[PDB]
Amino acid sequence: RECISIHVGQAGVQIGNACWELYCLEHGIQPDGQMPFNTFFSETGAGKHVPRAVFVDLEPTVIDEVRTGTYRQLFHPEQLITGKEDAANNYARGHYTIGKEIIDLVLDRIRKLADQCTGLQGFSVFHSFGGGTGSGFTSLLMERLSVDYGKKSKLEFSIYPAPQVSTAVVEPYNSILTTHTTLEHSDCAFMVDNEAIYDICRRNLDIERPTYTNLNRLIGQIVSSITASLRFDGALNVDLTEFQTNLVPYPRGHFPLATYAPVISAEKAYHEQLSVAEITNACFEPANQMVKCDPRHGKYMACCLLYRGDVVPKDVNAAIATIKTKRTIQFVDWCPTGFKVGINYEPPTVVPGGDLAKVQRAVCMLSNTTAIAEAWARLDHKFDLMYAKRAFVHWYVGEGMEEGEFSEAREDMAALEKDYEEVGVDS
Amino acid sequence: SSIVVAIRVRPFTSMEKTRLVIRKIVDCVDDRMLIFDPADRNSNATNKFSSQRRRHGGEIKFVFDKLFDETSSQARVYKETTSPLLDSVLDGFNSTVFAYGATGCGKTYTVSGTPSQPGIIFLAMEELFNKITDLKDEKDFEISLSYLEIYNERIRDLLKPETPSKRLVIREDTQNHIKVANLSYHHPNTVEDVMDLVVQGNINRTTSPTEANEVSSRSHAVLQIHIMQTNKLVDLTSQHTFATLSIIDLAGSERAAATRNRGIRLHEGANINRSLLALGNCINALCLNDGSRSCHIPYRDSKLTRLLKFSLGGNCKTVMIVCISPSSSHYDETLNTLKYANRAKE
Amino acid sequence: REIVHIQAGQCGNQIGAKFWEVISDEHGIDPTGSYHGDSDLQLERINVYYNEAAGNKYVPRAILVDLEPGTMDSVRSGPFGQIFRPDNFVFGQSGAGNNWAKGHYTEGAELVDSVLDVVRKESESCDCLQGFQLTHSLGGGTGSGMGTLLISKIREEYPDRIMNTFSVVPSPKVSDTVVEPYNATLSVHQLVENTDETYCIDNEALYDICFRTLKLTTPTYGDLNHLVSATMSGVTTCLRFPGQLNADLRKLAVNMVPFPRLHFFMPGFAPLTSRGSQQYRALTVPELTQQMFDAKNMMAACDPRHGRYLTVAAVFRGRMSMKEVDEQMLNVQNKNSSYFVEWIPNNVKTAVCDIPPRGLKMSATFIGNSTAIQELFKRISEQFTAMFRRKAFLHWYTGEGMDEMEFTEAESNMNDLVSEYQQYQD
Amino acid sequence: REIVHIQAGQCGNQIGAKFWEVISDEHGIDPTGSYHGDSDLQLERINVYYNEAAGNKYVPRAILVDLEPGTMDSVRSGPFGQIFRPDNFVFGQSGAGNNWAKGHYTEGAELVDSVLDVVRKESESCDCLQGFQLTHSLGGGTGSGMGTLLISKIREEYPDRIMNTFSVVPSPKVSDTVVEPYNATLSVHQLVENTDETYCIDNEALYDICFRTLKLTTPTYGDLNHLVSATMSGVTTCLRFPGQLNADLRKLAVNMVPFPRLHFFMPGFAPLTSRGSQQYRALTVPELTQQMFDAKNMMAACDPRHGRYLTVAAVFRGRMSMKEVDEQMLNVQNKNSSYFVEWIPNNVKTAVCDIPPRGLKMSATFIGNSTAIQELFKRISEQFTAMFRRKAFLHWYTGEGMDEMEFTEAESNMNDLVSEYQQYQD
Ligand SMILES: CC(=O)O[C@H]1C(=O)[C@@]2(C)[C@H]([C@H](OC(=O)c3ccccc3)[C@]3(O)C[C@H](OC(=O)[C@H](O)[C@@H](NC(=O)c4ccccc4)c4ccccc4)C(C)=C1C3(C)C)[C@]1(OC(C)=O)CO[C@@H]1C[C@@H]2O
Ligand SMILES: CC(=O)O[C@H]1C(=O)[C@@]2(C)[C@H]([C@H](OC(=O)c3ccccc3)[C@]3(O)C[C@H](OC(=O)[C@H](O)[C@@H](NC(=O)c4ccccc4)c4ccccc4)C(C)=C1C3(C)C)[C@]1(OC(C)=O)CO[C@@H]1C[C@@H]2O
Ligand SMILES: Nc1nc2c(ncn2[C@@H]2O[C@H](COP(=O)(O)OP(=O)(O)OP(=O)(O)O)[C@@H](O)[C@H]2O)c(=O)[nH]1
Ligand SMILES: Nc1ncnc2c1ncn2[C@@H]1O[C@H](COP(=O)(O)OP(=O)(O)NP(=O)(O)O)[C@@H](O)[C@H]1O
Ligand SMILES: Nc1nc2c(ncn2[C@@H]2O[C@H](COP(=O)(O)OP(=O)(O)O)[C@@H](O)[C@H]2O)c(=O)[nH]1
Ligand SMILES: Nc1nc2c(ncn2[C@@H]2O[C@H](COP(=O)(O)OP(=O)(O)O)[C@@H](O)[C@H]2O)c(=O)[nH]1
Ligand SMILES: [Mg+2]
Ligand SMILES: [Mg+2]
Repeated sequence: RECISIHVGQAGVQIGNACWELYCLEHGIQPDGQMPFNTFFSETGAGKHVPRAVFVDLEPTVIDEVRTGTYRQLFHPEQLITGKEDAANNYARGHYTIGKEIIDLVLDRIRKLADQCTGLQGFSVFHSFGGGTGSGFTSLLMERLSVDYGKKSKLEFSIYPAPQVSTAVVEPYNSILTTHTTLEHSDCAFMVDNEAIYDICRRNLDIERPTYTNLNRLIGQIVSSITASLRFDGALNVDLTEFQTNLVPYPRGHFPLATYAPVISAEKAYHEQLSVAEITNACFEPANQMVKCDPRHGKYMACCLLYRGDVVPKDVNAAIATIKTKRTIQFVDWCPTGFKVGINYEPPTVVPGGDLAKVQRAVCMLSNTTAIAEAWARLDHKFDLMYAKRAFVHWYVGEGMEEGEFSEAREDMAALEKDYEEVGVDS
Repeated sequence: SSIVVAIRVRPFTSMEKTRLVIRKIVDCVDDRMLIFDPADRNSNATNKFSSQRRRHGGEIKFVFDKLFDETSSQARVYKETTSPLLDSVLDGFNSTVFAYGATGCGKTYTVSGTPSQPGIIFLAMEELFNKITDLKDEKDFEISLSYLEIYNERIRDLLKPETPSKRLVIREDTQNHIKVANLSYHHPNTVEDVMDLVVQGNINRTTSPTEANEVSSRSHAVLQIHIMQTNKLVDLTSQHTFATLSIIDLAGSERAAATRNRGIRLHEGANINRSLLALGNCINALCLNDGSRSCHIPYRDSKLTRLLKFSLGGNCKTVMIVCISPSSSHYDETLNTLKYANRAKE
Repeated sequence: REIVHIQAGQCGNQIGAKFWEVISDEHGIDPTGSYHGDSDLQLERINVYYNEAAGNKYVPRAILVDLEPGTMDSVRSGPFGQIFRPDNFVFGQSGAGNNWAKGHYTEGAELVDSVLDVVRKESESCDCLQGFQLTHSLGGGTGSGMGTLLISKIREEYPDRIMNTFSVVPSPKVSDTVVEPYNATLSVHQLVENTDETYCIDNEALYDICFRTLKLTTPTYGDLNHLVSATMSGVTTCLRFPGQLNADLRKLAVNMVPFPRLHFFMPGFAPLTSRGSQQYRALTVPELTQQMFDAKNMMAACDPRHGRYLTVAAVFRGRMSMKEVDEQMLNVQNKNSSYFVEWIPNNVKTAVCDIPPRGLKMSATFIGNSTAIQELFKRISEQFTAMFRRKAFLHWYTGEGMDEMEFTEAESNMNDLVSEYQQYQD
Repeated sequence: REIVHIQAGQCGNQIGAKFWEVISDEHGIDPTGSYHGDSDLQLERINVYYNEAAGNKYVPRAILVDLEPGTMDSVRSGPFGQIFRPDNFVFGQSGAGNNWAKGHYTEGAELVDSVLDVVRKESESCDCLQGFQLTHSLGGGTGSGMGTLLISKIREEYPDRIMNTFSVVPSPKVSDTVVEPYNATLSVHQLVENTDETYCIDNEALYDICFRTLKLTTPTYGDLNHLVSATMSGVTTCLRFPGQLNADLRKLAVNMVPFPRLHFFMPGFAPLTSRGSQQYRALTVPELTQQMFDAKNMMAACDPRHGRYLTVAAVFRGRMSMKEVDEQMLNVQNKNSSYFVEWIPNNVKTAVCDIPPRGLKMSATFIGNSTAIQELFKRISEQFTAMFRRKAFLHWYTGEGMDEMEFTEAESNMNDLVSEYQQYQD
């Protein structure tokens, strides 16, 4: 029942920081690993349990922050893999010249972890699409990892190149090149828009000035509910492969949206009275989508609802019945139902120094929909435009990345878009 | 005006014949009509239902101006395409011959091959020389030969590497005259000596010592024939013009990253791909801007594009040549270079 | 990693001297080379610009090149004579005298090896060489001659490393030589071909900024160089400490050059305000971007609003909201959609570092790849042409072995540069 | 929300200086810009008129425009030189010299952008711009020239925002220029077309008030401007704190302009009494309305009782009974039914704010849209005509490129204004 986490570039690492902070909080584990859970922490005889994680950055910077900051004592030094020269927002360099120089070490460290791990369920990769050290390197690693562990589940939690705003101008390229690897090798991928989150921080948490710290904490909190939640023994312990069983209808379509519906400020925690139906209803409102997408313009393929803390199955069922009664949101016509429920007994995790106020229960939604496919069209336009001018193409050609690879990457993305169109239309 | 795209393959040998269990990816079904095989009926998956695949299930149709195959002899393939280019040179404007492919795909072999067969350079001189001696009684022939290699973005004197690259500067005139600095220029006294210099050049070319192609030229080269014929008669219009024929060669390019791609292999590999990009930029700009009204072409991307500033772009004609492999071991490379040729066509 | 800083000519040396003042102060380094800073992050990447000599003496990873002894003397006599290493002081025969051919082709060429030997010595003291930074003028003669001379030589040694330069551009109304076009044209001819990124700074533009915004009664060269040094630091400051979004010379190039050759940038710096007006500052990200995208605060003479933005880098300093920054970037591109090149989806590349410049609560620096810069090239080309048509002053270069062909070739190639920028402007 | 205050010309600047004294005092702001008030409501809407700079320094959302350096100097040398922001001090070439064409058409036109840039900077520091307030004279030349010049420019930028102005009107018996009609006529010609509301204040009327009611031995400009500033505050005071009935520039316009073009208002102020007579005051709503509807307390020279009231705004300050106020409004309209325009059912718009002017127990301000004001326009038009018939002084504007057609067109259009007010009077 154990798993391995992987972190790349800067984003994957920073997100990881939030995740491992949460896990420590959940299990009472100290910054030096001391406990005063074995699926995240390798058992240590001294009590200093150590994270099952691989950290990669071709420019140690963010890892040095970890090495010098808190939880430097938590993580094992062998896990903190760094390079010398960064990929620098170039998928091709991360994929090849630079990334390939450490990929051997990376795989060796993974192997050690996998040899230590008895009941390995799968992996959880944290990456972006912007940087090459995230995008390109992950592409390399996932291919290699897929070969070694064809029977293990590969989760990818990605930071989706936001449609409204971004920070690098060559993102479209790195994003589209990643797509044909993730779609090929991953078992389930998640796409998260920073801008959608910032918007959530503004509206729900009432934050005028939001940053990566709080943003990442929300993302990590979702992952806790997806994974760690199961490992606390609830009423309905839905397996990670059980998620796939019910969420995924085809060989493809590995793109669920992960939302969190108890997002709430400390002030609201006093006035607001939440419950099962209230929170469940909130997660189907085109506001907490965690991505620039409006479900109301597509259909629901599948929807897993994960509950934590003080919930009962009766109310959950009733809320779902109400949703199906509402009939505002559309479901795939050839999918009789699409609702699956996971239930914990353990409460929601609270971050000291956070904002997300303490609640008695929580809901996460993992939903497959045809609406999300529209987001790729926006990326297609961005790509097509820059591609038409071959802008920045020489940075990938300088690596040796075949021009035709870009056209192939697009076609694979377009295929994916087409599949979702067929799902919604056909009956 | 408009350019011509022509294509041909190496062959398959006992190395491919031994491999009984393989499906070919190249199938020329007619003249100018290439079908990319084989779709997808694989036993390594399913695919026993209405296809939801992007292209893995269909066939890719490539249409060119003159597609050839292993059946057609280079004696015809060359002349069919370049006999008019040679004549074009003498129509008041210059011309040029291109090539394309991955390393080991028949460049070096197709320009000449085993020393008993015809090829690009041999037939160029064979045909021209016959025309020279037939027309020697009408016009005076002052023809010269320019030799050139490109390696690490550096211009080398193909025949005399003893001269430093600083002594080679690529310029062009407003008359489209080829202005290259101190270079060992020679004359086409006979094809034997011409080809001997070509061999001397190929010896001097700086090669790979890595892959199975370890002769592997790994450098570009351009051989330019500068024809300055003059009149034997005196009259009011007696002003015979001049023009040239560029023979373009490329290093060859392997998959984005090879299993031992280190150091100088990365460095030159980048320089090769950058040079190929530069050609792609200029070719695509040229063709698209011929469709449009204004032609701004990025001739400064490479020294080759400076070298071809007018050979590729002026009031002239050229043929694109691409070498194709029928093996699935070159599936991506061949397919991508086919698309390249088609984009160059349009 | 480590970066080599080479200074060439009086101009470049004076700018560099101010630069090393700034970053030594930034990293807590006193005039002995000893570290007495208050942070630990000052030593986290001190290796980038300093050798750690026995006794913890931090020694500028820099090479001081000049052909006019006396300027080099003023460096040794200055506060950093105890800082710079003596074998990095490279000088000999008297200077070019605004003669590019003397600087590049002949007299300077004789002393190339004395520089390159030091380059090698510096390289082999490094754990990972990232690239080179050259500081020089574009018309001085020695700085512009030795500049492109050394650039060529260095790239031959390190073809895969980053060639960065900060070049002071001939300004319309600020002169001091009548062959400024000859030297600039001959220089840029070789600059483009052998450079990965170059920054164009006009003394005239700085003269305007240092009064219009800083209200200086007597703007001196030490103040103009100070403005330059601020932006020089910003370019690489991201490499020397933690930040929300990292950045790099390579990263910038990847996001700043869309077309190989178009790697000329305009530099700018945020909070520009006089000491009596600082009390009226809001010190907000909005405020900073108002200044960063203000044409009047650009250190190139050409006003960006006559062209378009191929791509922009906005590197911020200090604690701030990532959303706040992103919002402002969006507002800017929405505000002037006609200025930004539509071929790019997100026209602005951003980066945010956790540490503001000591004494500032929050700052930033601006790097613009605009098409407007073509106009500076045009102006210079016209001046060059006018003289060249009469072969004016040509004998000064003829006597060094320079022919006419070089000059016509250079200009032809300068026209290509302008044409390319115009190609990508509507 | 936020409102921009622009001052134009010496007159406008002196009035504005007094205005900012008043409201800074109202909101507890000292001469450093620091807040030391006793209420919390002083900071509730401080953003309306102040930027909050680092250190809590509150900076007038105002632009200081003049063409005569020296007046601007007196502002900087005054108590608010530490208050106003230095980049809001816009001045250059010497002033028009009572030449409207210099102020609007030529010399002033050259410096428009230097104002508008500041306007934009102010706009982008706002969360929600409501409108603009212009303070100027109607005959000065620069204040009247730059006035309508900037009004046109600003509306082009912000056509949907509120254009408010406080204009000092040429007074029958109080002069200082013989081209007062030329400047006024040329000004109002453009004023009407581009203004949403304008207030007409006569120095003569104030000269009368400041003696008749305030018994001042030596009424100075600082005292006349003081009277003006009181009413200026009242117009927008409702926006800056709580009240039983809110009010607004828009709200007023909606209830004060019945016919698009007729947006000229007479201003007044309640408790007007000398310091020896204040002890005899009742301080009741009745008393206040007796003063507010007293023709002698109107700050326009024209006596309202020669015309009719199209609509009246009565804005009250401090704790009071809503019924008491309503009763008095009824009594007034019943008392002088012949004065009020019968076409309107309730001729008086009221508002009541919870906070009186510091030091007063209860106050109010009066805004009247009367038809009587037409007589001021007539008088000026007649003076203009008499001169214009001889083309007197015309060469001063001819030399600036102004033709006769403008002058005849302006007067024709001035006649329309008067005619319209007469149309709506019996
Ligand atoms: C009391 C106080 O806050 O003083 C400020 C100050 O008044 C102002 C006006 C500073 C001042 O800068 C100048 O007046 C200036 C002089 C010549 C050329 C350019 C600028 C200041 O001198 C500059 C100084 O800058 C720094 O300390 C930065 O770390 C800066 N350092 C240097 O440039 C430097 C100067 C001397 C010796 C060593 C370094 C820096 C900026 C970017 C990257 C690295 C370092 C600061 C904040 C101030 C003073 C001291 C008055 C300003 O400039 C900078 C670069 O910060 C000018 O507009 C800004 C706004 C600041 O508020
Ligand atoms: C002991 C005492 O009660 O003194 C009163 C006073 O004697 C009288 C006579 C004041 C006095 O006003 C004048 O004498 C005056 C001088 C020049 C121009 C106009 C008026 C007073 O000066 C004015 C002052 O007004 C205020 O405090 C208001 O808040 C007013 N403030 C200013 O005008 C102001 C003056 C100087 C510096 C900063 C602001 C205000 C009114 C409307 C909107 C905002 C602010 C008051 C009540 C008084 C004194 C002090 C004697 C009166 O005026 C006002 C505007 O209240 C004149 O008739 C009223 C009746 C008042 O009772
Ligand atoms: N959600 C989230 N996104 C981040 C965070 N940090 C960076 N990003 C995003 O990730 C993008 C770049 O991803 P990375 O792979 O981490 O970039 P990098 O680590 O510098 O790797 P290279 O850029 O290739 O050198 C940025 O444009 C951001 O949009 C973070 O902390 N949280
Ligand atoms: N049409 C052909 N028939 C028989 N042999 C061939 C043919 N084409 C290529 N070859 C052989 O394959 C080997 C040649 O590779 P070539 O020399 O053809 O590679 P290349 O394109 O010049 N490689 P590179 O220099 O790396 O770009 C030669 O020894 C040839 O004999
Ligand atoms: N920015 C800046 N430019 C300078 C300075 N001093 C000189 N220059 C410029 O540089 C040019 C001279 O370059 P210089 O270093 O003297 O070259 P050299 O004379 O060949 O050694 C002049 O034309 C100036 O425009 C300075 O302190 N700062
Ligand atoms: N209300 C008031 N009006 C003034 C004051 N000073 C001047 N004026 C009037 O404004 C006119 C001059 O305007 P001014 O600001 O000097 O315009 P400018 O001369 O063009 O700059 C004079 O005719 C006066 O009637 C003052 O302090 N208060
Ligand atoms: Mg990185
Ligand atoms: Mg070869």
